[PDB]
Order: sequence, then structure tokens, then C-alpha cells
Amino acid sequence: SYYQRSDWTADEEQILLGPFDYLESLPGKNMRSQLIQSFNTWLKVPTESLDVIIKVISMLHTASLLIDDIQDQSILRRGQPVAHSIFGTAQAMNSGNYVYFLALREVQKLQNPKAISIYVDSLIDLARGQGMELFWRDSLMCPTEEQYLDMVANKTGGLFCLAIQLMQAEATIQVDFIPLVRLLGIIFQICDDYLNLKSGLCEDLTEGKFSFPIIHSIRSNPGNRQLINILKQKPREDDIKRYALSYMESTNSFEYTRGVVRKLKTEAIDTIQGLEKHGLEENIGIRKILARMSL
Amino acid sequence: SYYQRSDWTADEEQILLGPFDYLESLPGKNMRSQLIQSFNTWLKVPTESLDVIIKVISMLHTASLLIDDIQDQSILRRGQPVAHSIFGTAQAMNSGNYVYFLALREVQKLQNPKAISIYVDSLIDLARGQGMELFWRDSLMCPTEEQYLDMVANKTGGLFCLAIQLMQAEATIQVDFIPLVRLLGIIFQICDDYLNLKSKGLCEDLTEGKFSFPIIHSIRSNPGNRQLINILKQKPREDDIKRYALSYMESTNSFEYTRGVVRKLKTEAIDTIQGLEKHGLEENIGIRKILARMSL
Amino acid sequence: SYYQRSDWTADEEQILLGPFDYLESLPGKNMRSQLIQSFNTWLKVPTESLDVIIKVISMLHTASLLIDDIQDQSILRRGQPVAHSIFGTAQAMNSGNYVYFLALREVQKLQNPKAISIYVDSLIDLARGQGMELFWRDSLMCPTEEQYLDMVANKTGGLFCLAIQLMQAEATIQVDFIPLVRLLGIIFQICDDYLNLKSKGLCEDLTEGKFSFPIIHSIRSNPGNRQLINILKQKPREDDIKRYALSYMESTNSFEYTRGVVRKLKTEAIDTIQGLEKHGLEENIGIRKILARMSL
Amino acid sequence: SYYQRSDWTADEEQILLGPFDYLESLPGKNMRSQLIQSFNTWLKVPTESLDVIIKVISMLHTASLLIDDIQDQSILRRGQPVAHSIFGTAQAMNSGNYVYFLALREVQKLQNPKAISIYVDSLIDLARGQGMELFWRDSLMCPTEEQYLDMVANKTGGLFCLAIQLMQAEATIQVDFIPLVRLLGIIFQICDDYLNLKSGLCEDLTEGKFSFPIIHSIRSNPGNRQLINILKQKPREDDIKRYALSYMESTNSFEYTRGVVRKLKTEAIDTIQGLEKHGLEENIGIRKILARMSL
Amino acid sequence: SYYQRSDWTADEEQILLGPFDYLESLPGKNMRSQLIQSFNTWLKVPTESLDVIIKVISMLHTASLLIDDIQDQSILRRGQPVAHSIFGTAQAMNSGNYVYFLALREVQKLQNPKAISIYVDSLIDLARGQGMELFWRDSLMCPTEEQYLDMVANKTGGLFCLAIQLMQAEATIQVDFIPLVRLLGIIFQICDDYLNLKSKGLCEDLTEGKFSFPIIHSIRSNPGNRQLINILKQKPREDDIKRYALSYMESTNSFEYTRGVVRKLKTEAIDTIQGLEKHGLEENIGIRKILARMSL
Amino acid sequence: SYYQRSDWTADEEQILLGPFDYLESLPGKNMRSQLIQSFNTWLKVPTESLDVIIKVISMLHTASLLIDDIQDQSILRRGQPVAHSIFGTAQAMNSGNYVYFLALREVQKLQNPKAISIYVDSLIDLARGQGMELFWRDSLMCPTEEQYLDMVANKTGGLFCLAIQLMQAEATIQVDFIPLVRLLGIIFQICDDYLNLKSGLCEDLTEGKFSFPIIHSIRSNPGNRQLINILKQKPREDDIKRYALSYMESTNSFEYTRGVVRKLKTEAIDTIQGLEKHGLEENIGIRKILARMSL
Repeated sequence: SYYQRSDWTADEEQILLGPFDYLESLPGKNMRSQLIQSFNTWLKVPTESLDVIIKVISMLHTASLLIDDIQDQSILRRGQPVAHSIFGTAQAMNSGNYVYFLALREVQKLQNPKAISIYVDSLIDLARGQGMELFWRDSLMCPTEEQYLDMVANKTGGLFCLAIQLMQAEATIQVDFIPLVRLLGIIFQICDDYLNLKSGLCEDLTEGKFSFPIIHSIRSNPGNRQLINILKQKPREDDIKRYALSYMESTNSFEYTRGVVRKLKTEAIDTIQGLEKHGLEENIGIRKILARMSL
Repeated sequence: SYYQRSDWTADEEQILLGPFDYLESLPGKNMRSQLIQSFNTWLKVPTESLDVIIKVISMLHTASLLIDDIQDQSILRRGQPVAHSIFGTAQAMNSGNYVYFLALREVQKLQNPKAISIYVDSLIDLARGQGMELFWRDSLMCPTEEQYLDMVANKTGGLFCLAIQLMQAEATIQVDFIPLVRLLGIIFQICDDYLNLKSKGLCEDLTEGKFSFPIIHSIRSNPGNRQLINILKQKPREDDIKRYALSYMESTNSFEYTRGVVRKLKTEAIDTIQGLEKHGLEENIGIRKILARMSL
Repeated sequence: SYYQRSDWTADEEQILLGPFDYLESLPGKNMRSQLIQSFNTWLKVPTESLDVIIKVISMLHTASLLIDDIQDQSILRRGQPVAHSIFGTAQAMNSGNYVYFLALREVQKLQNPKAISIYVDSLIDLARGQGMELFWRDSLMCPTEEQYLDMVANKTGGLFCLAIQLMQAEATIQVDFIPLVRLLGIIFQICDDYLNLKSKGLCEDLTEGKFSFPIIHSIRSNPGNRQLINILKQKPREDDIKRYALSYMESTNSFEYTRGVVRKLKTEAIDTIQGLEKHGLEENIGIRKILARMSL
Repeated sequence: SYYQRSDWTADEEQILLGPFDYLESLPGKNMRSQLIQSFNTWLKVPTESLDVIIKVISMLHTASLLIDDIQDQSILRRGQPVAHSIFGTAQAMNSGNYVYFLALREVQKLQNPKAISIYVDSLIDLARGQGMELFWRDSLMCPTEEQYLDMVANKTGGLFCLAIQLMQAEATIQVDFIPLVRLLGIIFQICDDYLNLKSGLCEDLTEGKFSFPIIHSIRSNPGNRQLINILKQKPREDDIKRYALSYMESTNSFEYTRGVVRKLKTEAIDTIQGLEKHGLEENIGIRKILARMSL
Repeated sequence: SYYQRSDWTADEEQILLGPFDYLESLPGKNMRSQLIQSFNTWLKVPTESLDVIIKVISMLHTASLLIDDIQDQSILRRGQPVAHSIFGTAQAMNSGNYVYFLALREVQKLQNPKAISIYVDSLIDLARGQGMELFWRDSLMCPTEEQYLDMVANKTGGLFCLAIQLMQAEATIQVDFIPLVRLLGIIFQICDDYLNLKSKGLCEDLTEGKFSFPIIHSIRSNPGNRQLINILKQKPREDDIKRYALSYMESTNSFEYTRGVVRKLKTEAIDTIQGLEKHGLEENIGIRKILARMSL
Repeated sequence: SYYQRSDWTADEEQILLGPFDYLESLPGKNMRSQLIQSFNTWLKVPTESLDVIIKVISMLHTASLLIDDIQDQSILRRGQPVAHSIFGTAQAMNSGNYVYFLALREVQKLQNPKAISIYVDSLIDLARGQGMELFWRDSLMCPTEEQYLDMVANKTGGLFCLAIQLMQAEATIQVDFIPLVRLLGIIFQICDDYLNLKSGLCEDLTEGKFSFPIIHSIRSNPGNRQLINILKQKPREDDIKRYALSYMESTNSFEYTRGVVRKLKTEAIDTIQGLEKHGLEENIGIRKILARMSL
């Protein structure tokens, strides 16, 4: 026989996961973990299954960073260089995709008939959300805030929502948590959009993104077209970036955003309160996580 | 309430599938679904499950074109621009990853529990294949040709096998067709390597820096001449550099060496087919014509 | 004194007009001065003032080519390189702005006080035209075709009208020719849009990202397909992308739609001409041949 | 009728003037205004006409910045981003040209038979001056200082000279001021050339300009060709820029320049004195403006 | 000891001469060694020393191609890619400088003490030549044509003379051939200038910005037109710009002027040859055929 | 006669040497000079010949910088801009080559039958060393440390070795010094490789060089391929550069290097001691030069 099929080896696996291993060694904020833990105060998933869910969500989150950073044309990730800047675009892209499949083999280990539908519908919402955001970026067409919120619902829903639904599906109780979780994802994103601009310097302007405050500033005076024109230019320069910061303060767009985040956080606390009144323990950890996204 | 979640709309699906629909409408050889039918002479999968397997395999293949064209940095696909030169690399990449997911939602329609293990395990091979090839590319390390075929079995076999393993999961017959069908994916790829240089642009595997089959043979046949491998490093677009490499590769008798190997492999494919038939199987004309349309 | 001011010299004028002289010497259709004579059959402007109007219109037109070729980022002009690819974009732009001023010094020779209001008010239209077109380009916003013609009247009419309004200021006849002459500048532009794609490079309006007439029709005829408008975004130089768009634009029956519109417009131009003649005007052969050399 | 011609609208006008409005909102030095005002101590143009002259000169000056910055390939303008870096080259270029025409419609409002000839000959000198400067830049051919001074006479004459001549032509008195004004423009430019190099860092070297001190340094030792070669390179880098600063001090080119500016300022004060002796008030404001361009 | 020094190996020489071997194997006119033999009819250098002179001259010439192709930024050499587009500019440059040194080690085999003064003094001319040409290029300063020939004598004569001066150092005859042989290197270069434009790419001296002979004549024949010299500034690759310059250079009757000058120079070469022969020298057919193969 | 051959002129010579004159005016470390002087404590070359040797080695060293900086694609040289960044690549390249020939005319002045063979074999080793280093850089193939040391032996041998051999060949005594000198060159290079990374910021990573510590770090864990991938990217950015610094400390590669340099310096001091015991003066200056390359 001319062809003899060899076995996969630790060394080859080390190559394929090089960019994934790279990203997992940078220190980051434990966000996904704390949210899982604070919901487990209520769902009490068994330790063996909760570990599986926690591994799947860790893999999925990192592979998503490998691909987002490429699609968003990013420069830094958790303070260190973005992974395609070390390994090149192709290998980073392929490491992310390999990991999507590996996580599917992991979620098979729950042995739950409904698991794979939950995983599919979550990843469809993810891609759907990132899809609409790229469409607006690529066409210079500023969405409305309702439109943005629906998009981020799928984007920063997809993966929060996947974790909580895998948890719900492995737990005895039947309380529907995902409306709460979607609100928490939307808050988290609007807080991220703000911090990206007030804390590289304003990297969302480099990437051309119609983020939540950028939308308010563009719509609040459509006679002026300076900010939207800047987004088209995708500037690397700190003078243009600084100039747009200044224009966005002058439209009161950061006050507007702090304002919205207050309204949403109230809605979340009511939803949490209305849930404990129906026979769930008081959750401290979730109130704490909700203070952690604060401006 | 402040937030009111909306229903995904047909206009929005149109945007998400912009790149996918565009690639789908360019005409192609469609040699994947001819192979599938050729095998359905033996496994006799009912029509309503075959449509699903065809639909799933076609989706995955268009998806991996969207993505691999970005990865390999191609210029043309089926004589026309790569999707990302029209839609940009980000929307094209997301549309790819989108379709990978709709493919998984679709394979669930078989309602066969072996189906998910088969789908997952074949895509893992596809990535291992693509992964080792990019690795050899980016390190400027020429692999051996056993290493090359190992990689190619995973990569171009990965989704030939997906199609047949799914078919075997809907058939009751207890015969392993997979070794046959991998041998065929190798032949298909080695042909594609040869045809890339002697017949998607002038020699786009040179522009890509891909260590393809004849390039491998020509590099290793004389390692004291590093003209060929240094040309891969420069990823040339110039027709002058490409034509010189092609001429170097001729004087190494590499194109002959390739023609030679695919002939030994086609014989091995025929034997393998005749063995299957001598174990109570119909004589298969269509599979033999598939193997012959795979030639030069 | 330390500073002693010098006299501008013929060698220095040669440098300032380097780009202008270069463009002037490439042969052109010269359809502007044929239109001017065609109208002088009715208005009978004396020879010595007509030479000035011709000189002024020719200058302004070459000036706006120097400048608009930079703006639109063209590659060829009259089959030859754009002036700025030879002299650089700064000297070419200044030579343009220089000539705009010598044109104003020249229109003062008519010694007609209406002349300055006419000159200023037509250049303001030219800029409004060019301004709205660049705006639609740079925002990736497809205008409607009423919006398109409004823009085109200002832009390609702006300097047809300059030529005739100046002529009417030296004639005593009390007949408004301007509506006729704007209708003609529209036809001339819609022809130019069509000829840019079906006949200055292969489809340079695609490379420029210009929302031209048939491109507009093809984009709006099916807004669930964003292939065309995304191709404008990429400003392609590749012949492969340009040829695909051209092929997309065919299947929308846009080239037919254009041929159609210019036919309705040529009829409207003929009627308008015959009306003017039925009010005590000589029958004009030359204007009708101008309208026919404007066709496909 | 197939075609119906619409009217121009506030919105469309807002688009066309976007880059012009942008530049007018950045704070700058009130130079042109103060010079007009200090000459009005002598010419006493009527308020209604002086406002017209002041508007025309403001428009003309800003549109000239829109186009110079493009032609000079500039990065910053009054500390903020250059306008074609926000709006793109074409729209900025076209905004400048539209404004040249609008200002011509404005100078029509003086209703003066001689106004338009003054405006034409001023703008011809402007373009003539910038024309010769680009020619030297583009051909790597260092002019002589006499040649430079004639060029800047037209360049920074054209627009100073336009304002004072429009003023003279609207005033009762007949004293010829433009020889004084040309000297004041030359001083202003030589002072600008110095400050560009001693106060982005040395942007005249990025743009390849043969400025007044750069000329002295290149000619003072033509055996060395380092500085002229640097101009050909058009460097964005601060090491090359720093190196040329150092070479220019070693040829005593900044001392030479301070020297010239002293000689010229004397000539200006004598011209001002010789003018008051013939029956004009003592002008404080012009002596003050002349102290404002000091090194 | 910690450090143990190794012996240079044949595999390592192969890498160092990678670019040199590559250039050597492309076929060339080999007009240098035909000139050498033509002169050996008079000087009768023994075979074993002539082989060394040939070997040394061939090495230096290939070395200076490796290096000057980087300097001038060429695209093709002998119809094929420049070595640095394959090996990179650093290895190609080092291989050049390497061979310069092996050439010096080789000229030591003559064991002639005049040989080192001749070798050093001719390479110093080569650099002075290349140096003044780059200088005129990079300052955009057109030289005069006396300045041009002064430069060319150093540059293209520098290594014609090396070959003959070495030959005269092994012959006993007391006749100065060098003035003849420099005149011939000038003719060879002026031909090469003309053939670069009228016959290594379309007009690669335009793309390089080289002030070659006809370009010089055309620039200076009318200094109030700066189209030609501004085109040199842009170093155009576009065929459209190159073709326009070529057309400008025609209307200056520069190609005629060149044909003219090489005819006066060929006459001067013939006279010079006949004078040498009238001082007791064999009639030389081969040198006259060399001079005729140098023509258009 | 149509052609009249002119003479070379001071002015033309000034042009050709412009980039060479430029480099000689920047202040640098007197390394080559001090090593020559400290060996002359032993060889006592006559003043007239030692000056010739000292001129040849100065020329050769500077012309080598003109060409290395081009081949290594360098940005700074002795703190000031690299010479091809001022004069362009071609003129810098040609200035270096002209100077190689001029130095050959200089070494003719020793009038020594053996001089020119010494010069040839030294410059062959030079090119041979730089040749192998470019080969590894260009092929992403990490050498072994033995292989690196042989390469640097020829590279930083060639020119140290040329000076000492020209000296030996002009001196009465017959003690063979070049084994000592080769060790001193290897030390000097390993010290340079270290300082390039711990003192532009890490320019050896920009240039893709397999320097001594970079080799140890790549080989010490071939499972990880981050550092070698970075070399392929040739980064100008300080985040990637910083990230690789951090990875190299974590493999103890700088400790390893200090370690080696200690071992070699001992070997050198023994060689120096073993030489004085055979009837040579005690050399202070060479012990001092050996303390000057210290980490």
C-alpha cells in the first residue's frame, strides 16, 4: 500500500494550538467565570457538568478573540500584542476555528439531548450579531440605538446566553434566567464601549466601529459630519483621535451613556429582586458583578 | 421595559449570506456531489436523507472556500474575484463562520446520533490539515512527501469522508468504504497541485508560498539549490518570476514524477474498488468514470 | 533699500503653465466650441467678443480637468497620462487655480458689467455640482436619479451655461436659451457615463467610486444585492473585478435603461429647439448635428 | 418635462462648507485682522465697506489654508488635524475652491469699479508665488535669497496686499501703503520660517521646503550636501529632523536669520516714521504688530 | 578549549555563491571576452595567463551586475529576474562583495607585481563612474554630455581597461592600446543607452531615472519644457508614461542625434586602429567585426 | 579628437565620499584603536607603518558600516541617522565600495609582499561570516551555538584579525597572536548581542537576527514557537519587542549569556597569562579593554 495514515501527535497539536495557548497565557478579567459562579448560587449544577460547561465557555471565548481581533483589525489584546501579530493571520484564524470544533467535542461530554441545539442557536446569534455590526461599519451607515441594542443582544448574548442555558439545561430548577442575562450582556457592552473611549487610545475609532456613544454623537447633530467622516478614515493618529473625543463631549454623548447605563442597571436590580421574591436565595455575587461594570 | 428584542428578518439573512450566495452562484465542477451519487449506488441512502447530506456538504465546502481564500490570500476563485475582494475580509470571514453553524443545524435533521460525532471529527481533521500546511508555509520548512500526504488526507479527505461516513450512518451495510474514499481525495489533491502549475491565475500556488506536491519534489531533489524555496519566500505576483520557477521545476523532472505517482495511486484505487465488488457489491460504472475524469 | 521687487518673466510663466500647456496640446473632441458656434447662428455675437468667450471657456475647462483629475484620481486623460502623474499633484493643482484667475482677468476684456455676475454664478454651480458628487462618493450613499440630474445640471451644465449666458450678454435678442442648453449638458453627461463603461482606462468610473447614471439604476433596481455598491467601495484597479461589475450591470438591464432615457431626452431637446425656431429664429442645422453626434 | 431644476438648500450648503466651517472653528492668531485694524487708523474705511473687506479676506485666507495644506502635504493645522485628514482630499480641495468663488460674490458688494481688478491681480500674485516655491521643491534646486524674497513678496503679499488695496480703494486719502505692506509680509514669512524650526517638529523639512534659513545653510557650504539630501527624503522621523537642526546651527543660519529680520524691521520703522512726518497720525498698533513678530 | 574553529565547506560556498551562480547561468552576449581575444591577436598573451584574466574579468562583471542591479533597482537581467528578487537584496549584495574579493585572490595568480596597481586603479574608476551617475540621478541635475562621457569612460571603460592593461602587463610589446579601448567602451555604452529605449523591460532607464545619452540631449535641447526631466523624477513603471516620454524624445530628434554621434565615434575608432597597424602590427579582422556588431 | 578625458577633482571626490565623511563625523567608541594600541605594547610596529595599518582599518571599518546598515535594514547608527537614510541606498552602497578599493591602495603603501594576501583572506572571512548570517535570517533556520560561533569568528574576526596580522607582518617578533584575537572578537560580539537587547529598543528583533541569546531561547523550548515567529515578522513596534524581551528572560537566556561570557573571559586571561610567561611584558591595556566588555 502506497499510503499509510499516521496518528496525531502531541507536537502537531502544540503547533495548531500555539495562538490559542498564547492568548490563554495573558492575564485578563475573570468576567465569564464570575457570572457563571454567581448564577450557580441559583442553579447548582453538579460539579462534573459545571466543569464541562466552564471549559466549553473558556475555549469558545478565546477562539472568538482570535477571530474578532483579525476581523476588527486590532493591535493590542489584554495589553500584550494581538495573536495574529505574532503568528500571522492564517494560523491565528485557523487556531480559532479548530478550537470551535474542539469545544463541540467537549459539549458532547455532557451527554444531553438538548445540549447541541443550545450550542448551535447561541453561535448563530453570535455570528448574526457580529454580522450586522460589520455591515454597518463597511457601509458607513449609522444604525439607530434600537438597532444597535438588538445587535449587541445577539453578540454579547450568544456567549453569556450559552453559558446560562447550558447551566439551566443541566439543573433541576426551571426558572428562566436568560432575559436577565441578556440585559447583563447589553450593560456589559455599553460599558465596554464607554471605557474604550475614556480610560490603545480610542481603538474603536481606529476600527471604524459604530459604538453606542459614537451613535448618539453622530445622530445628535446630523448637520455636522466630522465624526462619521473620521470613522471612514480609520485613523491610527492620536490627534484625530483626540479631536473626536472632544467633539463627542460637546454633544453630551458620554453623559447620555452614563445615563442609559443607570436606567438599565435599575431594570436589572428589579429583575433580580422580582426573582428572589419568588423563592430564590438572595444573590450577593450578582449584585457585586453589577457594581463591577460601573462608570 | 427599555429593551424590546426583535425577530431576525429576511433582509438581514440576505446581508449575512451576501458572500456565501455570491460564491454559490459562480459555476463549478461540482465533483463533490458526483462522488456522493457514485457511492449511493452501493449504500442506497433514501432520497430525503441524501438531500440533507448533499446540502450539508455543499454548505461546508463553500464556507471553507470563503475562509481558506482569505487564509491562502487568493486572487481568483472559479475565474472570478474572491468574495473578500468584493465584501471585505471581515464580512466574508463571518459569512463563512456563519454557514459552518447553519451546516451543523442542518445535519441535525438526519436525527441520527452518530451524525454529530462524524461531523465534529471530520472538521477536526480539516483544521489539522489546514493547520499543518500553514505551519510549513510560514516557517519556510519543506515537509517530506509522506508528511505531505498525511496532511492532505486530513485536509482534502476530511470532507470527502464526512460525506461518505454520514451516508454509511444512514445505510445498514457493514462495509468500510472510507479507506477507498481517502485514497480518492489524495489523488484529487495531487492532481489539483499539478494542474495549478501546468494549465485561479498563473501558478497561484507559487504566489501563495504553498509547499505543493511537485514543488516539494523539486525542492528536495537537489537541496544545494535554494532558488525554488527562496521564490516561495517572496510570494511573487510577477509573471517573470513564476515562469522561471516553472522552468526550474521542469528540469528537475518533477512534473513527470507527479504524473508517475498519480498513476500508481489510480491503480491502487482500482484494485480497492474491485475488492469491494468481490464481496457482494454491484459493479460501479460511475465511480470509475469519476476516477478517470481525475487525470492528466 | 534691501528688497528690490522684480518683474515676472516669460520663463516663469512657462513654469506656472507647465501642466496647463501640457493638457492643452493633447488633442480633444472640442465639443464645447462646436456648441458655441452652433448657438452663434442665433445670437450673432461679433467675432472679437466671441474669441474672448471661446478663450475663457477653453481655459476654465482645461483648468477644471487639471483639478478634477486630481479630485477623481484619474489615470488617463485623452489617452495620455494625467498632468499630475508628470508634474506632481501640487504644481498641477496650482496651475489649475492659476488659470481660473487668468480666466477672470480675461472675461474682464468684454467690458460688460453683467459678465462678472455670470462668471461667478456659473462657477458657484460647478462647485456645488462637484461638491454633491464627492459627497455621495465618500459617504457610500447612492443618490436618486432626480438628485443625480440636479447635481449634473450644476456640474456639466455650469460651464455650458457660462458660455451661452456670456453670449446672451453680448447679444440684444431677448430669448432665453439657457433651459435648452442645460438639457443638452445633461444628455452629454449621461452619454459620458454610459460610454465610460461600454467602449481613460477600462471602466474608470468603477475605479473612481463615482455613482454614475447606470451604476445608480443598477444599485437601486435590487437593493438586496450589495455587490455593486461594495465594489465601488474598493475602488478596484483590477480588470477582473471591473469586468464582473460590468456583467452584473448588464443583467439589471441598466444599459438599456440608459439608452432609453437619453432617447426621451433627445426628443425633448428637439421639441425645445423647434419651439425657439417658431418664434422668429433661423433654422439651425448645426445644433441638430451636435445633438446627433451625442448618441449611441 | 422630464427635468425639473431644484433650488439650493441650507443642508447642501452645509455639506459643501463642512471643511471650511471646520477650519474656522479652530482658534488661531488674529494676524490678518490686527493688520487691517492698524491700517484703518490711517485709511478710515466706512464701517459697512470695512466689514465686507474683512469678510472677503477671512474667506480667502481660510480657503487658502484648505488648499495649501493639501499641496504642502501637512499633518497639523493650528494644533488640530488638517482638514483633508478628516474629510478627504477631494472635498477639502473643492471646499476651498467654492469659497474662492463665494468671496468673489462678496467683493461684488463693495460695488467698486476697480475692486475686481485688485482682487484678480492679488490672486495672480498669490498663485505665482506658490507656483515658484513648488517648482523649486519639486526640482531640488535651491534658489538664491533674492529669488526667495521675490517669491514670498507675491505669496505673503497677495493676501496682505489685497486687504490694504481694497482698503485704499475704499478710502478718501491717496497715500500709497503697499510698499510698507510688502515689507511687513516678507518679515512675517521669514519669522514664520524661523519659528517652524525653533519652537510638528520642523515640519518644513518633512514638506521639502526651501525656507529662508534652509537656503542659507545649503549655500553657505555647497561641498556638504547633507541638508539638501534630507529635503529630498521628506522625513517624518525625529532623528533625521533633529540631525538637520544641528547642522543648521553649525552653519550659523539661525543667527544669520535673526540678523536679517533686524535689518528689515528697521527699514519698516523708518518707512512708518517717514509716513507720519508727511501728516499721518502716530500709529501705535502697527508698532505693536511689528513687535509681535519677534525672535 | 570552548571554541573549536571549523573548516569552510563546499555546502557553505554554495550558499555564498547562490546569487552569483544564478546570474552566471543565464546566457549573455559575452561581448567582453570577444573583445579580449580580438586584442590577443596583437599582444599574444600565453594561454595559461589569458585564462586567469578572462576568469577575473568575468567574475568582476557578474559581481557588479549583482550590485548595480540593486543600485539601479532593475527588474530584469538577461530577460530573467534580477538575483535579488529571488535571494533578497542582502544575500545578493554580499555575494557580489564576496566575488570582488575572490577576483582579487585570483588576479594574484598572475604573480605579476604591476597587476595589483592595475586592478585597484581600474575599480577606483568604476566607482567614480557609478558615483557620479548616482549623484546626477539623485539630485535631478542633468549633466552635460562632456560630463556624461567623462563619467562613462570611468564606468564602462573601467573594466574594459582592466582587461587590456592586465594583458599589456603580460606582453612585452611597448604600445599603448588603452586610448583605443576606452573609445570602444564609450561606443558600447552609448549604443546601450539607445537600445534601452528603441528595441530588461520597456525603457527601464526611464523607470530608473538614469540621465542617459539621448535623454540628456532631449532635456537640454529645450530647457523651457520640463516634461522629460519631471518624468525621470517619478521613476515611472507605467507603460503609458514611458511611451509618452519616448514620443517626446522623438520630436527632439534625439535618437537621430545619437545615431549621428556613434557614427563619428566609430570612424574615430577605425582611424585609431589603422594607426596602430601602421606601426608594425598585424591586420586585425576580429576587432573590426566587434566594432560592427556594435551598431544600429 | 571627439573625446578628451578629464582629471578627477576635489569636488567630485567630495561627492563620492559624502556618506563616508558623514559616518566618520559621528562620535563612536574607539574600540578598534584601543585594541591595536594594546597589542602594540607587544609588537612595536614602527610609527610610519602603524599609521598606515591604522588608516586602512579605519576606512575598512566605516565602509563596512555603510554596507551592513543597508543589508541589516538599520535605522540608527551611533545615535544619529543611518547614512542611507540621508543619501539614499545607492550612493551609500557605492561610497562603501569605493572605500574598500581606496583602502587597498593604502595597504599597498606598506610595500610588503605578504600584505595583500593577508588583506584578501581577511575580507573573504568577513564576507563569509556575514553570508552565513544572512542565510539563516533569510531562511528562518535557527543555527546551533557552535555554528553561530564559527560565523562570528569570521565576521568579528576578519577585521580584528586583519589589524593584528598586518601588525604581526610588520613586526620583528614571531609570536602568533591571532588565536587570542579571535577569542576577543567572539567575546565582543556576544557582548554586543546582549547589550542590543538590555540597554533602538531591541533592534536585532526588528532585523530578524539570530543573535546569541535569541538562539538559546529558541532552542531551550522548541515546543513554543513564539520568539521565532516574531523574528519572521520583523516588528517595528515596541509591544511585540517588549513581549519577546519578557519571553527571553523566562527561558533564562540572559543568565546563560552572562554565564558564557564569564567562561570565555577566563579563557582569554589564561591565554594572556600563558603568553607573558614566555617572555612578553605584562599588558595592562589589554586587561582594561577586556573589562570594558562587561555585563
